[PDB]
Amino acid sequence: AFRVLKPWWDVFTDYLSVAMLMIGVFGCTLQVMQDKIICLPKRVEMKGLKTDLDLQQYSFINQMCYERALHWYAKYFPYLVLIHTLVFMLCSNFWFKFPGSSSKIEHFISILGKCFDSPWTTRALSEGEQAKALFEKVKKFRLHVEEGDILYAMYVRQTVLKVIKFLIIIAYNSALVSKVQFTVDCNVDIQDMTGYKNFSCNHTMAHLFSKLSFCYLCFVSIYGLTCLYTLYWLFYRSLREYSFEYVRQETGIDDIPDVKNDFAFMLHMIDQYDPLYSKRFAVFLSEVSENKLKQLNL
Amino acid sequence: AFRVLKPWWDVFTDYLSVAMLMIGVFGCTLQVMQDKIICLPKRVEMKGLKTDLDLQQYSFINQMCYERALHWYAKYFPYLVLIHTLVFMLCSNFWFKFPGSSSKIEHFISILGKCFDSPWTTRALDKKEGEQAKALFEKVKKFRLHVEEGDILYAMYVRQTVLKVIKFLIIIAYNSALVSKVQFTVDCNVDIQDMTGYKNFSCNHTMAHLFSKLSFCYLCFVSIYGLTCLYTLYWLFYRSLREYSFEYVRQETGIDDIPDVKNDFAFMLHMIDQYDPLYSKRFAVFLSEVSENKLKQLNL
Amino acid sequence: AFRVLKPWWDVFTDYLSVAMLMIGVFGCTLQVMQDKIICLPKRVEMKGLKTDLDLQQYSFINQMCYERALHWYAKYFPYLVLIHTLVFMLCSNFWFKFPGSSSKIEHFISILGKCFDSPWTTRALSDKKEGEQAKALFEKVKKFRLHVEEGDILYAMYVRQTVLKVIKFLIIIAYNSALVSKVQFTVDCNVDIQDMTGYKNFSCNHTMAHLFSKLSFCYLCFVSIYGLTCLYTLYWLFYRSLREYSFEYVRQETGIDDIPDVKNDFAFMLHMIDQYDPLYSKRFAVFLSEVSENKLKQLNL
Amino acid sequence: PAFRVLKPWWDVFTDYLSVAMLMIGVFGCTLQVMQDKIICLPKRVEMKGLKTDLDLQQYSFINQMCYERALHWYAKYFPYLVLIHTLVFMLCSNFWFKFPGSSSKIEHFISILGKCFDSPWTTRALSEEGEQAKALFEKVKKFRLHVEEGDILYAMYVRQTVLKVIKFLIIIAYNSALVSKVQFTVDCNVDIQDMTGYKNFSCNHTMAHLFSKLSFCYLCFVSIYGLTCLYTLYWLFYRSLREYSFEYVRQETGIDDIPDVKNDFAFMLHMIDQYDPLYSKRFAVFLSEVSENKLKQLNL
Amino acid sequence: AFRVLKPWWDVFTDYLSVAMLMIGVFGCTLQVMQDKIICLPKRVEMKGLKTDLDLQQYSFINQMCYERALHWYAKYFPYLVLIHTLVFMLCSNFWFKFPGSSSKIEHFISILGKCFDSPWTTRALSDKKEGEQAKALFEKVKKFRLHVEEGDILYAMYVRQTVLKVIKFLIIIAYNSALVSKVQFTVDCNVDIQDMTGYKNFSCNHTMAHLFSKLSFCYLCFVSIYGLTCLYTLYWLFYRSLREYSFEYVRQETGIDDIPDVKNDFAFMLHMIDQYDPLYSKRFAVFLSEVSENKLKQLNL
Amino acid sequence: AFRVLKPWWDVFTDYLSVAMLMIGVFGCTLQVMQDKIICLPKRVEMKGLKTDLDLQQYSFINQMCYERALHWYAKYFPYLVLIHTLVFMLCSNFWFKFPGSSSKIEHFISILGKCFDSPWTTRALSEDKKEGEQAKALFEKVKKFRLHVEEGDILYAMYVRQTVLKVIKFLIIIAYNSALVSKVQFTVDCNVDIQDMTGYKNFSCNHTMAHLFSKLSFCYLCFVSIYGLTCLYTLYWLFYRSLREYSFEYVRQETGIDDIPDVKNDFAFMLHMIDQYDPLYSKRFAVFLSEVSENKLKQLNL
Repeated sequence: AFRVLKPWWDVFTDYLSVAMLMIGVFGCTLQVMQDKIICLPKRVEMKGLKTDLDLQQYSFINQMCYERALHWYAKYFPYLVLIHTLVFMLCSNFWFKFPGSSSKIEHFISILGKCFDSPWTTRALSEGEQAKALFEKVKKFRLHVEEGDILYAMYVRQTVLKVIKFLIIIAYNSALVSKVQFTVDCNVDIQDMTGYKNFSCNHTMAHLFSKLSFCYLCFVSIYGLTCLYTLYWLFYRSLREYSFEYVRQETGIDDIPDVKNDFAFMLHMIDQYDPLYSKRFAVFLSEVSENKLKQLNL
Repeated sequence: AFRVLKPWWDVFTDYLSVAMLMIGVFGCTLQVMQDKIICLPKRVEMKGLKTDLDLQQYSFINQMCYERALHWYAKYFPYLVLIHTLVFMLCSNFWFKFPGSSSKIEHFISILGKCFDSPWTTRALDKKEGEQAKALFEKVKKFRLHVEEGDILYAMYVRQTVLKVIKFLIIIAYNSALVSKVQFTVDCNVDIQDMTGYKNFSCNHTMAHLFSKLSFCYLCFVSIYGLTCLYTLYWLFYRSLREYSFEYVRQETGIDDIPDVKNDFAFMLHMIDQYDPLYSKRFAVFLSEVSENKLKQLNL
Repeated sequence: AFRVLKPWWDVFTDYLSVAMLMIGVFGCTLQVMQDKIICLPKRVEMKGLKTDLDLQQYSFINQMCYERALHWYAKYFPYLVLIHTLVFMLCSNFWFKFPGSSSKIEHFISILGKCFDSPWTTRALSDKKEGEQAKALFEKVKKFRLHVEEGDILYAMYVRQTVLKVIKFLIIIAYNSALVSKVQFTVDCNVDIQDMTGYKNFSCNHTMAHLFSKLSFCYLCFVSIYGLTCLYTLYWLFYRSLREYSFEYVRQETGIDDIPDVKNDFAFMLHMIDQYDPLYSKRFAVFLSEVSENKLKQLNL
Repeated sequence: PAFRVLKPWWDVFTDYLSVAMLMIGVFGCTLQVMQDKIICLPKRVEMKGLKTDLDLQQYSFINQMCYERALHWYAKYFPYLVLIHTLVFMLCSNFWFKFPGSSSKIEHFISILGKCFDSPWTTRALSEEGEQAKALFEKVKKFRLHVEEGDILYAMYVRQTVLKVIKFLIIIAYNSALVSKVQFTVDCNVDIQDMTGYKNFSCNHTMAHLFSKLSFCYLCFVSIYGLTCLYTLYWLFYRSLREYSFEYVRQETGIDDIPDVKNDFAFMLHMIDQYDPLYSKRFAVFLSEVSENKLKQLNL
Repeated sequence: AFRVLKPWWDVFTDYLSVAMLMIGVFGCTLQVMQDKIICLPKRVEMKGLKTDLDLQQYSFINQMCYERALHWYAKYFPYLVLIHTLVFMLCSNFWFKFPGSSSKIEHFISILGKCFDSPWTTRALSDKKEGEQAKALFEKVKKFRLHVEEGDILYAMYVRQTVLKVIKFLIIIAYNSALVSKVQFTVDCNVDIQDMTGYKNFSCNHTMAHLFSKLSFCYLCFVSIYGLTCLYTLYWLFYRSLREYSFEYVRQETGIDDIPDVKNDFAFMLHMIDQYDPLYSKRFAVFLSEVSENKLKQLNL
Repeated sequence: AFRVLKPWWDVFTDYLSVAMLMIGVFGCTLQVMQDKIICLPKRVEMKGLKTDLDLQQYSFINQMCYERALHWYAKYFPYLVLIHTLVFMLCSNFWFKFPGSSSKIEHFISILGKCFDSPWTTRALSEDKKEGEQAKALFEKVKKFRLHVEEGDILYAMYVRQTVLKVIKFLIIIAYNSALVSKVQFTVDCNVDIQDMTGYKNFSCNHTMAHLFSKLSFCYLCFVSIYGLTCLYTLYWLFYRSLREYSFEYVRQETGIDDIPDVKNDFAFMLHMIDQYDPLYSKRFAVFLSEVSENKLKQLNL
């Protein structure tokens, strides 16, 4: 369960996150494969040129120039992708779970389920003890939940954190992508034990990392666009008070009150999945149905 | 139960997509498990030639000519086929998982599945059956009232099919365009003279002859896929889908008072009647108030 | 499940297909695992010859001759087997997953399964629910017979698929027997790479020659058996009017001499289900007599 | 499953032997392509070493040539024959479950026996309803009309063991005949002189002394299998299978009115009594008219 | 189910056999990885010595001396251990399978269990449902007393299997003591390959010569312990007269001097079972006297 | 099931045994993976020395010195660790699976579990026919068990035997492990007589995985040391409380029923073991041991 509070901008984000994870794991796999750098000593019929270097001196040169000339971005790109995917997924999961605010969600889901299976909605639009108990417990839930600010402000905090993390990711990926290069000009001072001073190196997974970087940049661009749209949606209509106006006109009940804060936010969240549970809640919220039920009882 | 709303074209295209995925992954896995390019210098009884090159200079030349001589298509073909296969998969399944387009579909399928085991159909042409049938009538009436004005369950289908058609066209375009560039032996002209001593090289691409065959197979499969998509698009345009005609049904049933439904209900009725051209008649039975009149007359 | 509507051949050939697939993949296990063609230059007590070649020139020569000398059949043998096995598996399954050709299958299977367990079957030859149960199954039989007794849509596809399978069997035998003799162990390689290696003519050995030849012979045997089974089926479909069925012997045995003789698609499916168990036909024909309707209405009232 | 009751001791013994043969064959195949098969050196028809002056690929060429030009076909393709024959034994031992003729009758028989296996009427009548007992009876009477008409479910079990026995005989024949050709040191005389420089070679087959012991173990296993097959063939012949005699039941029961059946049902009774000797006694009680008449009289 | 019938030595020998299997498989899995032989030619400031041999002549020498210089015991140590361990496993739990050997044990276990908790035993030692239960107990007691008296089918097999285990012990310890000194580190390989390598005498080192040695000792030790247990079993099967049972102490303790002596298979089974628990014997003996039947008949009325 | 009958000192050792097993397998795998001894010849601007040895000469030298230069501890430490851990596990899991002394265990567990939660227990300690009948049956089961168990001494000798065996094993382990721990060193000197085969007589060798073993060795000792202490404590517990006899003193005073007897022998030892887990199961059992309870149930039957 728990999928009812999932607007269209919450499964798309999960798909984007899993795609980013796939990109990162592919990058790490390619990192572990291949021989990485390859360096040769620069000198500054067509017979070959004899460098006269042992088999271990090549390994020494390659290892020294792999951590002396390559830019720090070209060596730790998949790791950064993995870290950012991890933090995005954790931020997505942290809001809902919050070990200490989940019960308010499970009990609310149970309330929605019970109000969904009630067949009295049809009669109201135009076993009594069970309904009375349901009304009493719904009143208890209202009085218990309608007070605090714990389901709106922290959602905004999550979204703002996501947007700022995005802005930073775009910021430093845009600049540090022209430094992923194929051929580099390693220049070290190992002259008394190798014999050569200037070496030219050829990083292998350069173009592939450039393509992966472009793909990752586009995927984030879409993710940040989604999060920015959500934040703007939360900050141009002020979804803190819910006005039950159309329900009153299209239902006939004239005693429909308006709820405020967290319950209003949860109603706002629900309507994206199906704009019909508010119908059941409005029908169940009237005090005249219980009056008629007890009048019939007597 | 979603397979009912899946005509033959949308199982044939699904099998085509699966085959595309398998060929693409085969190519991708074969690419790595191979020695790739191999280059040698050019000298522009028999006795061998002494090049006097080290063991690392060979690797240097190989991995330099790999990215300085080979065409971009010959290197990233499995990746392209994987990407396009993934788009094709998440281009036809998107019309189901979009929020706001799922509740109507599940309600429709529930009503259709339920409106099959009703004795009234047999009797048309005991307390439980009457109340259950009345509940079915009320549910159908309210659902019809629901899906009558907001007609977003059909434009998405045409849009996605058009997207598939245009993607197919471009796929064919630049696969036929750049399929003759996958050659076996190539010439590499890189300027590394003070490092290795040779300026001109001749290279062989190990997987050049296999990639051509896989490209041809992919071209054939995508051509068949595009032909199916064009047929579906044509079927979606040769007569209005936002209306239905219970012409012969009313004539052969003698209940000629049922109105002709339109918009989303009509379109899904067109889609479903292809799978089984009988269910529509069942719906007719549970769209006439005359059945309710018979029920009330029998009760009263 | 969907196993009753399958004669012996349709459960025999199936095994062959999977067997074929195994051979296919088996080849693919080695075609990329074992070391491929090995080539040496040719110069046309005992002391060896110094060719004076590096270790990369050897790889160059090997993978150039591998594609400039070997026949196109010796390299792609497993892939053709895999493709043909897959397409046979597809053709044999173009029977249950084609909208417009599966509704009748499921209807008939469900009706047969529910009718075989009906008590009226054993009561005919010597309650409350059974009344309307038998009634409803009777209208279901009536509507089914009025439904699937006009067009042979589902009998015109079995013939099509079997004919295509026979044609493909012929093609496979033809071209596979044509080129089975070109898989050779030792070959000659005449490529003009002298400015880069110094040697013009090479002699090569293809590592997987005998193994491919033996696998090819096994594949030919399997395909021949497959084609013989398909030929038997084709002969089975044309030696009488398969589109008509007569309820004569059942009437003689039982005594209810009023069940009509069906034709077309339902007759075809009844023949198929008869090729598996000669008991279903009678158990269903007993629900086709007007006298049975009279007995049912007398019992109910 | 529900078909596990048709397994005498020898059938399960043969299954265990066959899985053991498969294990040996897969072990042999695993060792086949994991080592270097052959090692060949040229022959030259103070102590110092002698230099061949051969490259590192001419050794591979020589090894690969002499491996398929000097080794007997038995030493190379040994494990595959073991796998083929184990697979064929597995197939032959089960070619009477999948045939439609035998598949239907076995299922019907097991269903009838299972239905009779949970009938409290038998326990009540022996130790100390209606339609279920009555209906089960009518099935039995017609059951011994469909089954006792020909040799279908019994002819297979006698026509397959003969094939198994003959296949065992031929296996022993050409496996003992060609076990002395697995040599360790062999000679190779190939005419490759203008390419390598040496004409005569001496070769060692690394996996020679192990294939001999594997062959001996395989011969022992197949010999035990063949002894089992001969035992079951003799058991199928020393006394008639087409007839079953209800002899001891008459003395141990006293209800001397049960007739004796023949043919496929007789063979099935033979096998089931070879199984746990408790199904026959339970099933025989549904053949006496006395119990049915008593039940009818009591009910009416 | 049948574990209650297993005395201590059965589980002890089972654990020992499992340990033998463990060490054998450990030896085999160490051999598969690192087992090899290193051979060098012999020449019967400081500088190194040049042998002037390629990388293939070393492999030739190694794999020739590996089978012309190593004793067959060192080559295959763990395979024999595995074979013998499997033989011991099959020898154990052998008499449980060849005969029926399922009813004769399970029924006895069930009767002993339901005789253990019979309230009549407690009533005597200090409705109709109890009467019929006791009658059933007595009648099946007599039924098995008469039925099983046919020979020795659950007794001779035990002696046969113990004897076979003892003989396996004797032979195994014999030839493992005989050959344990044939495993060495350094060996001399005198093979005649002179025109192909140039060297006639070689000295070779075996990798796991000091390992297979130590393991062997451990293995031997385990076997030794095994044998002792088996010997004890033979002492138990040879000293006590298991073919007859004598109900002596019950007569003096209870005073009801009418219980007859049981013999043969039931005597042996009681001798075996009383080891697990010396209380089931008296519970079984209670239901063997005619006075108990007389009391049962009197109470039934 | 087998949880209540396990004091804390029998679960601390359970954790320690698995810790030792994992350390041993870690050592074994790190041994099988990495390279063994590496040896070089000795010569008993700078320029390198050319030994002039082939690639198989070096393998021969390494393989011979690995066995002619290394002390047997540095060679086979981890298998000793594994053997001793397995022996400890066998010792600790002995009396649960020894025929002739295991049936009593589940009999006692079942009886105690049955009488732990019964309405009659609550009713009797406060001051239907089915409940009375089941209580009566449980009374007979307890009465027969008392005579079934309260006569032998087999479940007490085995416990002390296994504990003393574990203690002596711990002593031996610490003894020789401490003795042979300074012989696991890094650089060793190899002196083999091969002059006609390789050309060099004296070699110097380095054992690759030496220091690591030493580290592991110390860890092992610590665990064993702790293990020993635990065993010692248990060995002290058995020999100072007089575990043979059990007194129902506290139960009588806090319940008032002055007819519960003092049990001895095997049953007393089992009660001593169980009350070390939670000291109220004894009360629930003692409820089902009073003739007063039998008389009360007999009266309530009427």
